[PDB]
Amino acid sequence: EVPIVTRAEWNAKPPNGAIDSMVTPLPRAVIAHTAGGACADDVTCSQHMRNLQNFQMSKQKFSDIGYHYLIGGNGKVYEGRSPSQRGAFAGPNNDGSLGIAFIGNFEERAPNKEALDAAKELLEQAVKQAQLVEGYKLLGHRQVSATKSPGEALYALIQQWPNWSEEML
Repeated sequence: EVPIVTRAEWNAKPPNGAIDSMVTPLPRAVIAHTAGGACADDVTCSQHMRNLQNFQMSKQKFSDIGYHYLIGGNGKVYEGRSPSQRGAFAGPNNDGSLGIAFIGNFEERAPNKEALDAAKELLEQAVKQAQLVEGYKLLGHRQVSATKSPGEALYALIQQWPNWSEEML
């Protein structure tokens, strides 16, 4: 199990705009990075969460922060969209996908061990909670969207995780 910093606990805004529904448990999990600054304490990670939500809602015009979960460099998992709400990270490939973004840019260095542990524990938890199917496909963001996300270093790691699938969408 892994604790979740709920939307209220990071002082999220509610969505502004409808979000399409998805049927859980979801067949796929998609690992992204936010590509921005890293965060290393509870104050900055919480602030990065609000800043990302505000940027995506205000500039990208998403209905909400685009991911279901985000993982700070402090090792904490922050709640985004509900798993039964379609994410906004992969356009036509949003369907059936649990989006988990590591906060930071992991092109050249890996996330902190605490963040990686948190992600593995989160996947296990998502399966146990019927958010994610047991026989899930684990994908990097780059396999479903034209992007470098989740960054070379993080992508190399997730390819080694259970259920990583080589499919390119």
